[PDB]
Amino acid sequence: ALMKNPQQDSGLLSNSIDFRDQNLIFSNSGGVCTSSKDKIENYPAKGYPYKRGVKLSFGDGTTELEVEAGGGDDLYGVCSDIDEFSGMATVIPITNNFTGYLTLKKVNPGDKLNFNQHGELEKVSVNAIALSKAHKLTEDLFIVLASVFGNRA
Amino acid sequence: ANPTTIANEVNTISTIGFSSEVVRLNYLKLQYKFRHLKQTSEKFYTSDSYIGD
Repeated sequence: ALMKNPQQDSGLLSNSIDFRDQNLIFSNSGGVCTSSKDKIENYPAKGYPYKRGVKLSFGDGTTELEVEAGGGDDLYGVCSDIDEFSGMATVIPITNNFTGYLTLKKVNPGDKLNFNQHGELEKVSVNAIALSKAHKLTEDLFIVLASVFGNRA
Repeated sequence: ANPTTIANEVNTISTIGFSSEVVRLNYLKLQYKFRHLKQTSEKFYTSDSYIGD
C-alpha cells in the first residue's frame, strides 16, 4: 500500500528504451543530489516513516528511543530510506540539509513548506522550499522535490 | 551505547572508550651485620670435635 517496494508483482517486463521522467517513483530512495560528507543515522522505526519527517519518541524506559512520523517543534530529522527486515529507518538530522522527494499533504516552485503532525510537507517556521509542483503517485500519495535547510522563523 | 545495526547506509556508530589505572609499589633495602672468625685465624680454633670458639 505505502511500502517502498510494491508487494504486488508486475505482470509484464518494463520497456527500457526511454530515459526521461523515470525517477518520479516511490521506490526512489535517498536524494537527487548527495554529498560524501552527509551524516545519516539508523534508528528503530515506529510505524512507517519512510519519505516523511521524523520525531524522537521515548518509551517507558525498558526499550531504547525510536523515531515516528511527525513534525512541528518536535521535528528531529528526515527519513530518507528504510530497511523492512530490521525495521530500521535512515534519518538525516535537521542539522544537515537534504534535497529529494518527500511526501506532501494531499504548490509551486518557490513555496515555503513545513512539516505537519503526520510528517507531511504543507504550505506555510519554515522548513523547506518546494523545487517542483506536486506529483501524484496514488489517490492520496503526493510527492514533491524540496530543499530542507533546517529551522528558521 | 547500544550497538548499531548495519542496514542500508549509516555514518554514526556506537563508540568504545578506554581508561587507565596506575599503581605504585615501593621497595626497601635493609642490612644486617654479623661477626665471625678470620680465615687465617680459623686454623687456631679448628678443634677435633668442632671449629669455632
